[PDB]
Amino acid sequence: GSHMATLKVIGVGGGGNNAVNRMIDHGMNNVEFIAINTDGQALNLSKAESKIQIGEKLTRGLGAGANPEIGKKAAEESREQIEDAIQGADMVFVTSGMGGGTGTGAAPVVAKIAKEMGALTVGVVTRPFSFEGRKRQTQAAAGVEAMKAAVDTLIVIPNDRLLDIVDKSTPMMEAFKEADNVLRQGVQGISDLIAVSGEVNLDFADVKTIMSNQGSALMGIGVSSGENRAVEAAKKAISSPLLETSIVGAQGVLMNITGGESLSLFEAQEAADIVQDAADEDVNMIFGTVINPELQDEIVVTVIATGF
Ligand SMILES: Nc1nc2c(ncn2[C@@H]2O[C@H](COP(=O)(O)OP(=O)(O)O)[C@@H](O)[C@H]2O)c(=O)[nH]1
Ligand SMILES: [K+]
Repeated sequence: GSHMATLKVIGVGGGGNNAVNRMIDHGMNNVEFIAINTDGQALNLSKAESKIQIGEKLTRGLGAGANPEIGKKAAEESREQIEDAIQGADMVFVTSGMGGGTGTGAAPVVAKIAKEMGALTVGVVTRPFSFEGRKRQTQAAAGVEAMKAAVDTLIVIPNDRLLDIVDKSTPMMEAFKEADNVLRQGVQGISDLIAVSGEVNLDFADVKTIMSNQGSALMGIGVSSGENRAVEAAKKAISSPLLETSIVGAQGVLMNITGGESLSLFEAQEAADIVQDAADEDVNMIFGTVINPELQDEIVVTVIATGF
């Protein structure tokens, strides 16, 4: 029979659950969301179908007060509830803001549980703005390292990079949605990859081969049309200004190209060469293609890059 991969997204702490709420608002089908927090007031406002309040004995329903040991102990003491919410997932994305008490301490525990439950486990986490100061940055760094030890693959977004994509008036929430896009489009690209049978078919086992026990990762999508569409879509897929880990140095890549019946062999090679050239390495590519005739002149390039 056919395989039906279960994808879950888990928000851990305030920033993580913020990202979950905004992704739910944007709309996202066939993904299950789990909200995990110490802060009962925030959790009450979560849109997630599955909510886990952790650490109530430790915090009396408050946040962790910037103490990552409390976040860690809260998650460990709710291990069974976390296991029960995860059970059945083939893939888990853990999103969290590093530098506070709950995200920094609980997110690596959640990631460890997911991996021990058999899920392919991806972290997507932020580092604090420099204006939040050195102690927050240093706590966040310890969280990042703990995440790296617990996940299969880790995507880090330094919040300082948001200062590169705003003008003096861009609302903070609009900036936050740009960071959200990294996780949302990564999840959606995998979901679409699994849902469709491709002319050159990639599936969840190929995702596992590229992401399992790899470390840093890049996940990107590019869309373009018209002249030079394949090159432009490929460049967009690999060129986010928000990432700590760029494409440079990638040694493994999963690339899927979707287009209409006009999709040419020549432009598929162009797109693949863009990614190889940018990595500046001998890349082990897993290459796929999907013909969607509903598409007209549009091409979509999806990239997952690892092996750094
Ligand atoms: N990009 C982004 N960063 C956030 C958001 N919320 C919080 N942060 C960042 O995440 C860090 C931890 O905040 P938070 O998740 O509320 O802390 P915790 O719940 O106590 O673990 C902060 O220091 C900020 O750098 C958000 O919605 N988007
Ligand atoms: K497929």
